[PDB]
Amino acid sequence: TDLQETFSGFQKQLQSVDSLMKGAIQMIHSKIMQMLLQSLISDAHRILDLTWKHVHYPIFKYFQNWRNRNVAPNYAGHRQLNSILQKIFPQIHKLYYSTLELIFANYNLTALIPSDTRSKLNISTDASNVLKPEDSFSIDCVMASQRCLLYIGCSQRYKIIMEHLSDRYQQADFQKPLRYLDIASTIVPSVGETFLQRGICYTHTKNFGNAAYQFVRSSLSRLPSDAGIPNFTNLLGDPNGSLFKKLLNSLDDLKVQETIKKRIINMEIMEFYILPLIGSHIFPQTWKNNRHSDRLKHFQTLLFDKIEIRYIKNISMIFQDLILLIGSFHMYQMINGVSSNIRSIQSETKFLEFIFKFFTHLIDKVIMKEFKNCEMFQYLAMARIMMCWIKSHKNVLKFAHRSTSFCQSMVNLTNELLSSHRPTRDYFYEEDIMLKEFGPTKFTLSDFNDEKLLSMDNLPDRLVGKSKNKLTAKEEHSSRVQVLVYSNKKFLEKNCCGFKLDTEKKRYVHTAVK
Amino acid sequence: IVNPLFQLGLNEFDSQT
Repeated sequence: TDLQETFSGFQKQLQSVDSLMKGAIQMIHSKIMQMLLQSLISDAHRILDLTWKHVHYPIFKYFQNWRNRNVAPNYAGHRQLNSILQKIFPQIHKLYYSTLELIFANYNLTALIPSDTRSKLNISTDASNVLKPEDSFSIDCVMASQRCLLYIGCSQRYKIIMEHLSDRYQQADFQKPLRYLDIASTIVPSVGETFLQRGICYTHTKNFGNAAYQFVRSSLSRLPSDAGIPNFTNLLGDPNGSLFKKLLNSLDDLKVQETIKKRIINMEIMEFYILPLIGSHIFPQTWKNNRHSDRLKHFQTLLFDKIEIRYIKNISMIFQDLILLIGSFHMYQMINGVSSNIRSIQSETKFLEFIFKFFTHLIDKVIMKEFKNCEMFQYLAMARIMMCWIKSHKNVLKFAHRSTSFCQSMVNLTNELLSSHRPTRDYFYEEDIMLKEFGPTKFTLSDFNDEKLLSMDNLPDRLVGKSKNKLTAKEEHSSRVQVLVYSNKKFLEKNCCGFKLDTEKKRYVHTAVK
Repeated sequence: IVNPLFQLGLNEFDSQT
């Protein structure tokens, strides 16, 4: 309350504001650093949020508005405002990184945070200094750290944009803010805002599929961003959204490039062509009224063809497409509401049908051709993710149980696996780590019984794939095989499509009573 | 009431709950 009044005052002070501009910032930074000291020797992460909102964001916004005076050129404009920016930015960066260094200097976070985190932050190295994973204060410390990493990320993104001459950005231009954001996501994956800011980076490089995916992750994490759905909608649902208009331009560029079959083109088709398909289900009106509207069947056929023919070098993007799509079904429900009409039930059903069409295509043309592949985790990881999703939602389970194509596909896969009770393990796999706090799979992939992990040592490292007991790629593949056979058998137990275990063959066959 | 950190501690294919 009284704290809120103080930061509003910082904002108003800076709005009124060569040298005295830096002076004002220094004074405000000095007070904030002092609040943070009093907080750390529940206020901490709140102090940092009010800092971003009332002090830093309004500054960065002004540089944006001004930069956009340049592009609509102003050479004398670019370097001049880039000069005053470089007077201010090191202070902003210091406010957040000081807090990190402060935090890591007082307390041991190894009970809550991966051990190599200090290393990654170039932070150098008592019994009571070790924070227990359940105290309120321990949570406040980690959240404070996450905020520092988050706002360093945003600041870095803003700088890169100003430091750029054109609105053309190569892939690795945002490498530095992406690293900070990656670390922020790692230590508290529940926070949607980290994914949101990552997606904003990808909008600059025009990786709109990566952007959509990050926007979906930001809307569906256990603590989602409020800007998650607005940005998703700006990209896929708003005829007048700047992101949407850009998407259409990208689809233009791809249209004229479809004849080329360089990997880079196959990859971009898989990143982009799923977008209009998802768009048309969630935002049907928007995707009936544009220049690409009559190309919807084309997008799907080419997407599916690229997946069948070109999955080997592009499997990582196919994996992303799967999660985006699963997430998009819940985007659909949040955006279009609880189904009520006969028509709204059928629209929702049509989307689910398309989703399972994608599943069976993945299973039939990709995973079935790669279930022995011990080198790439993605093949069997995709099967785990489908099953974990399906077991998480009654409506989805019922659709899946009654889907003949999907049940047939799982029978074929399960039978191949059988030809190769509940499994356990000592650490998280790649796909586990990626989907931590993802809502549609209920925040953790629950096909394994990770019950005992909590009683094991080095738990934070275990939950980011690091342990003394790391298995070979082969062993990890074997572990996925077991959990898939187990989940698939549980799923098939009550399927409604006539599939049953032939107890002589010990394989699944199709049956009927007559 | 709500802990933002990842907690490993808390259906398996039954249509009936």
